[PDB]
Amino acid sequence: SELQYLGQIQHILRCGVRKDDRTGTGTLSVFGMQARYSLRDEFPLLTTKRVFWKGVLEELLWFIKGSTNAKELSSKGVKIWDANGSRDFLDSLGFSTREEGDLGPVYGFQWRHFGAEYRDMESDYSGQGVDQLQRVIDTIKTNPDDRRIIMCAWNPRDLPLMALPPCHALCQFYVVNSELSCQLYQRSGDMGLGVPFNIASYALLTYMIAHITGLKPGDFIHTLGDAHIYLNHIEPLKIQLQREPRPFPKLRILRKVEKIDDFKAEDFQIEGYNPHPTIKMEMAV
Amino acid sequence: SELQYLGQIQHILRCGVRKDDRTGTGTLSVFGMQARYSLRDEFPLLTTKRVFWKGVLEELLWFIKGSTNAKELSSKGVKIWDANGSRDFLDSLGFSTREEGDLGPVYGFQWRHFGAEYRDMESDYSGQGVDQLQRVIDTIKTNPDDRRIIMCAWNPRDLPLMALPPCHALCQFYVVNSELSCQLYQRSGDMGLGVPFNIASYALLTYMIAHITGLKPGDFIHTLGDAHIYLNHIEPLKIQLQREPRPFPKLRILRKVEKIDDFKAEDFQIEGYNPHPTIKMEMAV
Ligand SMILES: Nc1nc(O)c2c(Cc3ccc(C(=O)N[C@@H](CCC(=O)O)C(=O)O)cc3)c[nH]c2n1
Ligand SMILES: Nc1nc(O)c2c(Cc3ccc(C(=O)N[C@@H](CCC(=O)O)C(=O)O)cc3)c[nH]c2n1
Ligand SMILES: O=c1ccn([C@H]2C[C@H](O)[C@@H](COP(=O)(O)O)O2)c(=O)[nH]1
Ligand SMILES: O=c1ccn([C@H]2C[C@H](O)[C@@H](COP(=O)(O)O)O2)c(=O)[nH]1
Repeated sequence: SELQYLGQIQHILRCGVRKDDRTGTGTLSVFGMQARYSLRDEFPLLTTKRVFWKGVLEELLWFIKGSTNAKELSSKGVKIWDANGSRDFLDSLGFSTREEGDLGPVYGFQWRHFGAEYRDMESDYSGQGVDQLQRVIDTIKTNPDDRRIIMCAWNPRDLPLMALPPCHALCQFYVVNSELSCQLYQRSGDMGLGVPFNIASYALLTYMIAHITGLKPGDFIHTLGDAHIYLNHIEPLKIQLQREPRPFPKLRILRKVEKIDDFKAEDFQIEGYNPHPTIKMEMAV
Repeated sequence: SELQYLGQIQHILRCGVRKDDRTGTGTLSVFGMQARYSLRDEFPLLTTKRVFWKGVLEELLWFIKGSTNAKELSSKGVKIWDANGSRDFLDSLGFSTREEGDLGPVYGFQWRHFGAEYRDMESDYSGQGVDQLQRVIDTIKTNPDDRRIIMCAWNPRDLPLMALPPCHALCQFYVVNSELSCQLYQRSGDMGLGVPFNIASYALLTYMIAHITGLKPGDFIHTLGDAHIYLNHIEPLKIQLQREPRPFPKLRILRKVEKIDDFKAEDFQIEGYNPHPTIKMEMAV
């Protein structure tokens, strides 16, 4: 339920410790958290504040396509990766010869081409690397009892080439009683911005795979490493914490899709989403 | 084979007529020309001057992508369409409300969405209009004897909205004895600047389609309408006419590609290209 996220917010504000970070703003940090969100007949889209649903959907399709180019996501009206792909950010990391928008071997590259040699965002990687996403789907179809259905985005070899190392670094799938469940290990959680995106993102991915594999969505287990609240998010989150949460919406898939690459943005519809007003929170770059 | 291009240059300088034009610089003009460039075991990339092959390749991928945004091609390091997409140029055509880089319904829009109503360069046109490029490839696969395999970019209805109406306006494909040939009708030919680009551009496109349909490249027939030499190109072309042509290079495709949209710039490799020094020639805007 949504009260778990609000309970995590309240715990960090009350029991978190001051901690510096890569950005300039400090954080209130707590290490080690877990929450369980039901995917059964509902979709975990937060109601205590309006969540950018098109950003969640377009970013996930952008992941599935294997793209590491922020221009392709920004052309869909979703600018969440424009900052980490800007010219100044890439220059601050030493990527002086890299084209703007090239985030490096990140989520999209590691999901579909783990092990391939990364050249640039415009290179052809077809046939190179491990296709973790498809092997996950095939293992679910052929062996639901397998305890190794894992898609890992943390590539220690490719870390120096990434503009931002993967925050949701590893996820595992689990099948029992015709239910598909998903657990995600998030090494770093921006509780105000990224965490609501990531919870809705991997719930959507579980809905996609369950739709293809003929399973029913079960639980989404959100495991956090450094769950932190930025200082410039303390007052906005204190406002969100005073809002009464409303029932979760529902996710309807409008057509029968066979391959995860065939999913289009027009195939999904969120029903019954009545959130509180949107709360603007700045990104720490 | 290259001697045909040089013969046309020499023919325009010797028998061309003085003619004004839309730009400021005059021209030496000749109406009605034809040349045949063999694509068998060679690629017609001119040797009497170094041709910007990266510009030729990136522009075609930009055409296939259906883009009409000069900014998207310019971000690849190819500024050949930046002039006709500038703010001052669009204002001189009355396009005071157009965004910069929006060339209007041009090659990329007409190849993939012929008949759709053009909004702007960033609008989604997927599913709208006639996909001439794909219908060409499908017709070749299913009926090579068809005499209607044509991709036409000249749309009289969309002409007032174009920053520059298509110069290579119509192309036709032809299959016999498992050989794919292509003819281009170019209504207007900048013999010094655009024509060497256009010849290599449509030769590369024929290599792409033959690779997709499993055919061998045959001939490229270059038909010119208003073949003109700009005044500020007379001395540069007189220098090029003194250089001995060298054997054509070869074009190798590095992987088996199934759909023409999957082609990336890394999949192509020019081998044996030993051109004469580069000859700078200004563009007439
Ligand atoms: N410190 C930090 N925190 C993050 O959450 C991220 C992300 C992922 C992400 C997730 C959401 C947003 C975001 O700006 N969301 C907006 C939606 C509207 C918008 O895109 O402007 C919001 O809810 O206020 C931006 C980035 C990528 N990089 C991040 N760096
Ligand atoms: N008068 C006129 N002539 C043209 O050739 C065009 C074009 C297509 C085109 C083709 C090639 C170039 C061009 O600058 N080519 C250069 C490459 C190096 C460069 O970027 O200057 C060359 O081969 O010398 C520029 C524009 C678009 N608009 C044009 N208008
Ligand atoms: O999907 C994402 C992307 C980014 N972040 C946040 C977590 C951090 O606040 C910041 C990245 O900082 P590093 O931990 O890499 O220093 O981005 C997320 O929570 N989820
Ligand atoms: O692929 C191309 C694009 C442009 N041009 C040149 C021909 C003309 O010199 C100019 C277009 O001007 P108008 O013909 O519309 O005046 O561009 C070419 O030769 N090939």
